[PDB]
Amino acid sequence: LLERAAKLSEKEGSGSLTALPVIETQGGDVSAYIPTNVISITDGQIFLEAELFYKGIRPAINVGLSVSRVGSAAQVKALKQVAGSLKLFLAQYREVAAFAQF
Amino acid sequence: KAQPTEVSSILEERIKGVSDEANTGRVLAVGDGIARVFGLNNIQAEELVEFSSGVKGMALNLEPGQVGIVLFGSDRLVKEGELVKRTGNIVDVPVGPGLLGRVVDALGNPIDGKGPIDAAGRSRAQVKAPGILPRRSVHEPVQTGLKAVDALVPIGRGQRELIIGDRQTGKTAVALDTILNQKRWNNGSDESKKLYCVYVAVGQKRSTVAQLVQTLEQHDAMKYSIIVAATASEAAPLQYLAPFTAASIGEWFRDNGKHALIVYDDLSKQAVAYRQLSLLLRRPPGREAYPGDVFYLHSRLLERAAKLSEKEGSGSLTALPVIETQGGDVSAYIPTNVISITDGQIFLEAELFYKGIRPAINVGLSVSRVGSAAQVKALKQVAGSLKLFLAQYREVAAFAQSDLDASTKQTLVRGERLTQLLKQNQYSPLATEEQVPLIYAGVNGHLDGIELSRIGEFESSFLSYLKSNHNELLTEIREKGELSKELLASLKSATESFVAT
Amino acid sequence: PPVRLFGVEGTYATALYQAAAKNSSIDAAFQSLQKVESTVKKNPKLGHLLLNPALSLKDRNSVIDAIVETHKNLDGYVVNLLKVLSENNRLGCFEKIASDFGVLNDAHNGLLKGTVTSAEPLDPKSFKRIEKALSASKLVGQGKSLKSTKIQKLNKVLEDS
Amino acid sequence: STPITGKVTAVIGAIVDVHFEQSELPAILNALEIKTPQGKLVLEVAQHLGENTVRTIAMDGTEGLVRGEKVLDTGGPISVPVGRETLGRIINVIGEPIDERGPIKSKLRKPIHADPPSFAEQSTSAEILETGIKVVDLLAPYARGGKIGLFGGAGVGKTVFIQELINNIAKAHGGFSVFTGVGERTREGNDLYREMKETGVINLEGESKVALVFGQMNEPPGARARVALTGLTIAEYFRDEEGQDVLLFIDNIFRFTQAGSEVSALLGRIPSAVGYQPTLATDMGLLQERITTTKKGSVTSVQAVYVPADDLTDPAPATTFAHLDATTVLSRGISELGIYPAVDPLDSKSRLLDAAVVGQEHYDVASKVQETLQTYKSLQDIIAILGMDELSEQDKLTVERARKIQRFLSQPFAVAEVFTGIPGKLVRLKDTVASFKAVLEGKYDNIPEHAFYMVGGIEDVVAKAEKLAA
Amino acid sequence: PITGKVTAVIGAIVDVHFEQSELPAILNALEIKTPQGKLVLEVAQHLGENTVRTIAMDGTEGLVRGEKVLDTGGPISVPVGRETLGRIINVIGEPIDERGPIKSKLRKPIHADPPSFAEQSTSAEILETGIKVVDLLAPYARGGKIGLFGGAGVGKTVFIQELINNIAKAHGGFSVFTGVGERTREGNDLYREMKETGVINLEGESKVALVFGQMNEPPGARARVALTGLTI
Ligand SMILES: Nc1ncnc2c1ncn2[C@@H]1O[C@H](COP(=O)(O)OP(=O)(O)NP(=O)(O)O)[C@@H](O)[C@H]1O
Ligand SMILES: Nc1ncnc2c1ncn2[C@@H]1O[C@H](COP(=O)(O)OP(=O)(O)NP(=O)(O)O)[C@@H](O)[C@H]1O
Ligand SMILES: [Mg+2]
Ligand SMILES: [Mg+2]
Repeated sequence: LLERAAKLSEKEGSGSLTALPVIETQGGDVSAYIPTNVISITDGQIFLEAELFYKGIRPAINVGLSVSRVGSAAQVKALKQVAGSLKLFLAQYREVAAFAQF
Repeated sequence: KAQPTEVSSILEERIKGVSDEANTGRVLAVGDGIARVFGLNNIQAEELVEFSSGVKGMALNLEPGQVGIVLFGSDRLVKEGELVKRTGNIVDVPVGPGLLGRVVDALGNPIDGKGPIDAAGRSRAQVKAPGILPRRSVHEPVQTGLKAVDALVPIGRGQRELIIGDRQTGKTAVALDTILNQKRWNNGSDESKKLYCVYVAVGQKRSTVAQLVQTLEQHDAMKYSIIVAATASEAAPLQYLAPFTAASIGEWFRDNGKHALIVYDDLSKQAVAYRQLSLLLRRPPGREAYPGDVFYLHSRLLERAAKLSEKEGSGSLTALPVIETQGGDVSAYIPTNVISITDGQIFLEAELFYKGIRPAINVGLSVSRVGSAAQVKALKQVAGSLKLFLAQYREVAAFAQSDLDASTKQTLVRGERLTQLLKQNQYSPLATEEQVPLIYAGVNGHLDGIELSRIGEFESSFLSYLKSNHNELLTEIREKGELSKELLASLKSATESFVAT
Repeated sequence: PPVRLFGVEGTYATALYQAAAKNSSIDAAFQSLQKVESTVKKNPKLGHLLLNPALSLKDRNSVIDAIVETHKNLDGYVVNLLKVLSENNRLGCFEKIASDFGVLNDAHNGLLKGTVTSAEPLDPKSFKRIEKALSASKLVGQGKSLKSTKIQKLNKVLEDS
Repeated sequence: STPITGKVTAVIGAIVDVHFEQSELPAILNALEIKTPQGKLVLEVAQHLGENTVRTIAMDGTEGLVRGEKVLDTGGPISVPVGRETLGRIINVIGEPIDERGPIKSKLRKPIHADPPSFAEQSTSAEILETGIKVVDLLAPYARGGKIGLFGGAGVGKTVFIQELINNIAKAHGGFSVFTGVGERTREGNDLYREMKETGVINLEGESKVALVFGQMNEPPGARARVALTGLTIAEYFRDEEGQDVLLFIDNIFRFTQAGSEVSALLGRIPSAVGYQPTLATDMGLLQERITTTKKGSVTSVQAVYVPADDLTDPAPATTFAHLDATTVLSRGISELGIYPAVDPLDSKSRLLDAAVVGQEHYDVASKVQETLQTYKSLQDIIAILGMDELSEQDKLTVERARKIQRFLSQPFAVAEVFTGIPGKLVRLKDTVASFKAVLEGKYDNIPEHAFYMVGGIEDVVAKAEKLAA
Repeated sequence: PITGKVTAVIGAIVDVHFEQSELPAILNALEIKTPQGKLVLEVAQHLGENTVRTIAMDGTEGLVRGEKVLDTGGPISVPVGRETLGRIINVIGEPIDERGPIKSKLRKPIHADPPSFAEQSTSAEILETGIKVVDLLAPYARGGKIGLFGGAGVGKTVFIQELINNIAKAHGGFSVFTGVGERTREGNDLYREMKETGVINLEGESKVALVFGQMNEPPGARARVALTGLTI
């Protein structure tokens, strides 16, 4: 199914089909059968988390774990320009915030 | 409700006549290494059989209408309706010293381009273990050359010490150094003191085996070793059989007043093989899909290892089964069984390994139930303290991070040096008379002065000096095997002299 | 023969058809198979004694041989049918073996299937196209009590629109 | 013409049973063909069920199949074209072209199932193949003629890594190369074919240095389960008959095992543990053992290994380890630090790291780097709990050096420019060892951590140090 | 003498056929004669059509289909009484110490009925062991069951021998040591150590009968040995 999403070449009309499958886990376990299957089928994931939610991050996206494997290729140039390094930085941020618990 | 055997094709034969053939069997079906066969009515359980195409197989399930034969080769060779011939033969193997220095497959075939094996005879792959009566207590050392093992986890002849750890920790290295260390005696004259090596390779990359060969020949160890090879790509039965096959090769030496030692690399993969056969034969599965008798599989194997009593020629067979943990899981189904069969374990850990402690022996976890009784009395003389010191060093270890009292300071001073002393580059196993000095200078505190990085060059220079200037004490240790009250002052004096210098 | 007829349970009658198709021995097998079923179902005697999981190998063979010597048409290859099912424990499904014998004779020397109402004529000429057309006209006029397919189709089309 | 005919008797998903006349069955591993409205449908005989019936596996989709349909025996295993005629072409599992450039005009075809070389045909060599990648060449160096697996859970950088390899190795390589796409992303394959053209490695109007064999996840288990052997055979042919150097790229070899998994039960086998087929060990063995340097010629293979659920002790990868000369373990923990490639410096191993092969100095540097990081790992308890404050001075320095070292192990790949916007840097093996040696003896203790991150050789550490201090 | 035929061999599971209502009950000992001596088979099920399914007490290599099988007309039975003291016996009641047959006056089925609710002890009671620690802190039930914990290096066998001695000396009752899943090495040790300690007395009298059932023996054997000994 998921392979049926693709971005055709000029010869073929340049039409795209883009897929956002959804998958529901239990108890945050992503290592259960199906999620694992699809996780490795797709070009990246957005992990949403309940803990994040209740402390006020909404969308409760988990930057730490969310990726787009296409990456910047599909970002708008302007957004790209000012988002230089944000995602890595936001990681470093969780880093220092974990050390803050000391 | 329904059954096999007589079905459509096989069912339209007895209606016209109840005779046809006066005999052999006919393949009903074949796939996945298994072939179901009609007839062969006189066949024995575990009889080897042969197919029209020439591939062999063995009969494991004897069922009302059909026999269940496991294949030794690609089942592309087998077709429905094919003729099958009894060989009236329980799997056996050629045994005897014409095998030394040879590389065979699990049926005794030569795989090294060196012509036919000269067999002193043949032994069945399956044989009763020596009973309660024809055994003596283990009492002669297997000297491995490895300081850590010989000193702290002493192996006896006839014993079953298990080598265990995760992948890539060093398991084979431990075994291989035992094998490489036998030149000391195997090149000599005295029979009761030699030890013949048997390396059972299970489901290994052939290129690995090839290289393990190319490694013993590089140390002139081949001449007294036997490799039974059941490589990654061979039929499961062969991988199932190889260790018993090789077991019977060892017993030849055991039964004939000599001594072998046998390395099973590895039992994990043998169990995996047995599994394949069973499931395919649709024998009922338990924990992790192993058959009930997977224990019985390994018990049979390892109970065959022993020290036989004087009446039996006092020969012996020692066992080094290899077991591969997964993320360190000793509760894992197979490791459980095997651990509870063996007389102890040599335990490896990648943690210790990346620290640089090689052999990467966890001392706290390694035991040899035989122990004391199997140690060069001399090594056991200067090391009853060694397990003591390294025990207390494991307990004050986390104190390695500013304000420690001189007692627990000292404990950290021995420990680091001692641990350092038991590092040992590969392939260089040490002679006993070469171990006991180093373990002496260690335990009795002649290294506390020396810095921890110099303990490297210490060993090299000490031993070569002891060789030139004290070859006589070394000779007494090597010959007497014990330490005089005089010899203790001899070594002490020679040490204090080298440590001062 | 190309009739399939299952492949494990249906192969009982097909196995003996091969040996009975020599020297003209298919005609006598039809009337002999019907006598075995009739003297066991509506007899209450040898049914309860043979359907149990007792007796023995020799006891099952002797009972079949004694019945067959006094019954109509059992002296040729009929005795061998009962022996095979006695040793292999297959005497409980005697109705299945007799039913699958009759279907062979009616498929290679006649038509089968159905049409509408009751049964069709089941002619033994040659091709099914020239048989069905000449029999449909003669069976529609003679009889045909008619006690609906066209009415049901029309009603469904009007409710979907 | 002496053709053998059968009829389809069942279809259950990817399993198609066929029935033939009296004792005249095609043998196991034979190919069968069904002529369908669009093209043909290849089958592969799997068992002899008996009563003149065989169980097959379908090299395609089984919808549209009618019971009682004629089947044709090709008389032998699936065939692929072999030799130089496969250079510059894209091939599907059944040795048919998919590049629409016309038919692959080779003189020989070859069965995709073949026997693995005898014990006595083996060739052991401790030769070293310089990758350009700092962590490999320092710590777990890849062996020419060797086998080389890349372990990694999903999206830790396997495919990118393997492409960085192709970017480097596959130019400097004098001989030929096969790439096998086993159950990956049709689009990844797309990129490769367009990269090959632009790297020059392929040339549709001239000479090409690589063959392309594809069987992506858009395809049914039977197909995904054999296309490895399709590729592997093409390699074999250059090894044994062109008597020469090959590079065999498989991405991703775990899907050979998985595909095996997906039909196992339909062939009527009881599941083994973690619901893997009973034949995992021997099936992997039966393939891997063909991928091998022998006396007639040399293969060198790079196989990406999917590690399911990031679990290394999963029966599938756990089995693969035994098959490889060098193991590169990618780690999520590493990659999450922004450290690319995601290589685990401790868990990565290669047999060639032995003084006898690389010299003592190399081996000593490589060991010390490892001790360093192992210590730094061991101390991360005391750093969390009692800060960096509560440390021995040697320790404080070991940590300082370990952190500097962690970074110097990352490196901008050329392939991954879309991700770093940083130009691809390639490092020479001698430059690797020298710089780590230097780092290790403290001849760089003053330079800030960031100066080692995502740069090439020690030149670049100095260059960045100053450029930033400016 | 009841006789059958082997119809199926699958590891330690053998299947035997019979003649009308001669089928042995479940838990019966069936013997096949081997070149060595005798293979014993215990009956697990009547599968129907005069067939029984058995579990072997030894290996089954070399069994051919259609082989003679004798019914013992009972369960597996052991020698009992004084004649078993200082003897080594296995699961199927055979001497394995190479000192002749045990010449017992009876033999008794290894499967038996627990003493009915009638024959019950109404009061719990301490068994004196003579060991201070035990009697003072962890006193033993008379007719009770004591879980003994600890591996090696703790003098387990010495302590066991002490109780065998002390139960014999102080009370006046014998002991039966059963080795279930024995490591054979330790069977050779025990047996020697016992002689060395003279709880076994080849010349005079023993205080203990030894019933071993080691690891190498197949699953049926290892299940029954406990009963083998218990019966004694
Ligand atoms: N050298 C690198 N530099 C920067 N980012 C990288 C690098 N390697 C991998 N990544 C990131 O990780 C993502 C996944 O890379 P990829 O090689 O497709 O992972 P993968 O493990 O092969 N996925 P899969 O084949 O399903 O296991 C990419 O989209 C990149 O963002
Ligand atoms: N004492 C040692 N000193 C230095 N290197 C060693 C030592 N022991 C083992 N090695 C090396 O460490 C690696 C692991 O050793 P090895 O004998 O392969 O363990 P193993 O359990 O057999 N690994 P494997 O069985 O292949 O999963 C090998 O590549 C050796 O070169
Ligand atoms: Mg190994
Ligand atoms: Mg990828």
